Amino acid sequence: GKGTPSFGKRHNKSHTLCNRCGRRSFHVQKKTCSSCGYPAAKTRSYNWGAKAKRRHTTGTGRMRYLKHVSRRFKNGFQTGSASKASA
Amino acid sequence: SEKAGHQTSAESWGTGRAVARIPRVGGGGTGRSGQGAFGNMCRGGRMFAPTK
Amino acid sequence: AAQKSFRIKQKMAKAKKQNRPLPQWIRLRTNNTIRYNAKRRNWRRTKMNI
Amino acid sequence: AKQSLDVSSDRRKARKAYFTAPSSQRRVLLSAPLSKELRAQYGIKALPIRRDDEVLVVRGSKKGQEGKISSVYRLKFAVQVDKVTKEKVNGASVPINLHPSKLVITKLHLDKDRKALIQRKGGKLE
Amino acid sequence: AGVKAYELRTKSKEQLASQLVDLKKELAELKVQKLSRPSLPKIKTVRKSIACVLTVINEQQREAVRQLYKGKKYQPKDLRAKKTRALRRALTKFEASQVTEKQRKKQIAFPQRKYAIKA
RNA sequence: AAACUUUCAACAACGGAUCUCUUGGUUCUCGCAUCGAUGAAGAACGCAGCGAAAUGCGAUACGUAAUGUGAAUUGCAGAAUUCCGUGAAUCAUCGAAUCUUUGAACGCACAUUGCGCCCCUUGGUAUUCCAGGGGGCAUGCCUGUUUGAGCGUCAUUU
RNA sequence: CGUGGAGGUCAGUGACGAAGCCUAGACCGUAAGGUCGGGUCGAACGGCCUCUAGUGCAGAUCUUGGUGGUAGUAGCAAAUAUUCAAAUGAGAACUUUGAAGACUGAAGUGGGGAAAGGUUCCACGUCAACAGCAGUUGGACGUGGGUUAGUCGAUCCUAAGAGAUGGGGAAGCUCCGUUUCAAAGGCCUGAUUUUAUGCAGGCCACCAUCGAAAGGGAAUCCGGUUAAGAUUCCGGAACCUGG
RNA sequence: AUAUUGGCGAGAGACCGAUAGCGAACAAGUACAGUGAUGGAAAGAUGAAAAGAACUUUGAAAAGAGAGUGAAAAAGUACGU
RNA sequence: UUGACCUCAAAUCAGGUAGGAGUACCCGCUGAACUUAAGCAUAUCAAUAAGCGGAGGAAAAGAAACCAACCGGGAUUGC
Repeated sequence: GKGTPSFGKRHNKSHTLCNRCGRRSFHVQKKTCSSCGYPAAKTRSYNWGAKAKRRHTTGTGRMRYLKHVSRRFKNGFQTGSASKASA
Repeated sequence: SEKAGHQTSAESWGTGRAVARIPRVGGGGTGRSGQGAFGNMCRGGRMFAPTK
Repeated sequence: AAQKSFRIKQKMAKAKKQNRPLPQWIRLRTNNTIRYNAKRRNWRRTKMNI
Repeated sequence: AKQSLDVSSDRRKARKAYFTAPSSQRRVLLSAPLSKELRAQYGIKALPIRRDDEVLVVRGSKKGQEGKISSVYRLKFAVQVDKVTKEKVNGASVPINLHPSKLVITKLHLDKDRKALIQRKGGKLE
Repeated sequence: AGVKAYELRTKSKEQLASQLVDLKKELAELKVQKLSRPSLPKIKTVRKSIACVLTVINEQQREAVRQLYKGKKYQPKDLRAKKTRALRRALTKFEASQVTEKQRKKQIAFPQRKYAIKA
């Protein structure tokens, strides 16, 4: 029937490199994603199981603005300025 | 823990070639030479009497 | 071949710098216990396939 | 004493301010005392170490020799010796890693860095 | 070397303009000598000077906006900041308790008189 | 009278238990309320004199500015004199800026830094095309200024 | 009875060497064991009276890692063929150069593209692992360089196909259809160069987008140079479109 | 007042002590493999100071046999035991 | 052969609003299987697991068409 190939004559990229994330999981045909939701407002990130959750949360990356959080209101809505006092 | 050993659920082979019950971890030569969790087998100890 | 695109090729253009690990100075640094990195690859015989 | 709030009575949870200690305070960790003469002249014994000051070795393996503070280490918590230098394989300078706390200071350098600061750091200067 | 930062805040927008050009030619002359010698005499002190100039100039162009637009509820969306959403919404120090003739009897007209339970 | 095999007390390979430890990680109280259109999080494309791999950062790209501390760090190189007090500092602190191509991320798309228009300024001695820099525009509700159909209903002049 | 761990005590022991391992060294006990010496090693150790229960071990096709007998073993047969000389080297049946003898006989191991792959091509240097014999060569490793376009493509357009607004279900997350009751789009001219444009006639039914690297299609070939690659640079000879 | 497994700041403790505890104390949503949703590794330890090996003999290189350094070279880039 | 009020629209302006991630706990709506079973349905598991949306910084609920037959009772939730 096959002759021999099952993964033989393979030369057509199915899931292309996802521009949204980069996990390579999107096709032009069905126009749907399998990483974090592509053309739509959806986001493939659920909470089932004891795993596969933190990779869509926070704490494991950059958080360039979340560092500005734990910073400002440590005193009391500081949005003004300051100067010298004791050298 | 409610997630100690609660993170593995696969299926291995049966009759034929010489192979015991080890959840065939995907990828040939990935270090996980037939591992998982479950009870007192796969590389992941078990804890009798769940501490209430 | 070569012909593809940029956006796809851009994401695949970074392993060129992975061809240059430790010259003659990284071997002895500040409290370094990890010498060579285990992320090297040469696809002459290696089959990464992303 | 465990009574207030900011207090760690645990062994393992008392070395957090060592490996991740602020470099602005890591130098304070590498301080140096004085002697039995400058104690009744300055009052304060614990003083910040300085590159422009000398020191004498009492322990270690070089008794009767003095050293000069040059390059200091904070990641390894040590300091090289400018004066007392050994020989490598040809005869140059061996990075003798010591510490100013285990060494007795004999001479200093009276500037305005102290005196007035001593009044701020609690004391009565000279 | 290491330049200053107070010498740039005392100059006008014209003096800093010509000074910026002088730093432009400094870049092309501090990148050539690198393929030959392994280290350049002044390679570190080149990204600290220009970075300080652009900071002062941009600051002086924003403080002038707070001059003619001062004293109005309609200032351009660039004088304030990001802040948060809670302050822009929620209750206030007046809308939380609309002082009138009826609500006055709740807290203002009838508050809480002090007392000392003893004898 | 030897070599080899099994049982083999020391030395010398391959293989690399157990015990003695640590800057960290699972069950639980109290206190605090600091995410969210002046642009979040994650990922990709990157950055230092020898920077490939983290963190941080986003053509001011392992910083700048301000405050506090008050006289460095590194394996090596380079090194000005502000070094007895208009500010060293890879740590810490950090109210005011900046942040591309993607992304709850905006003219319209993405296997494609894809594909247009309007306004302002300079040159090609041309208000119309092209190029560079800066600044914008899309849909479903609830108010409002300047403005349009429809003899459904309802009025005023010879 | 032993091991791990907590509390109390002999205010114990502890570089005059703890604990752990080996010991064809000894004593006591019916059986579970402990102490001493030597060697190795150089940092906190042990007993009794209690408490705690994830402490002891030949097998559940038990889990993971490592090591033998077999064994200096089987195998090393698809595709006719090796040998001599020279250079280099400690070292050569096999890499380089030259010669002789041959295989494949454009339906081949040729010479040009697409897909996959993005530094595996070119230059220099090196031989510790891998490259199941050998191998100074190499698709192993380290240090560099090359990426130049109005024109052959792609982008633009269309069929198949995917997919909005204006409607029509559902609690939410959405699907199908592609014009199935339109108030969808705003231009030529007249009154207006210097008004960035307000009121009336006379017209046009097209009126989200994406969608082929073998098809569709106004435009450039040849020759030479370099360590590598052009129709791109240099030199010579021409044409078309828009403003 | 009452609730409070994720974020921030002390003791979170009569736990375990690297085949154990969560998947992760290290590069840790790691490496490798796959068209996708996933499963998910193996390896903790030098010394006060790398002084990480002067010089000489044999050898093409990597080594061994001396010597020097160190409390011990019975710690020699295969790391305390 | 001539001007107003109401309803129904159309922009790029001053001044506003909308589309989500994480998500312990809690709330509204919709909706399964396996275990046990003196056989099977009913029932238990279960106003559940998983998934989605909105609001809050605790949420839901709660200052009475409520709870009693007594000595009349004096808001909600939780141990």
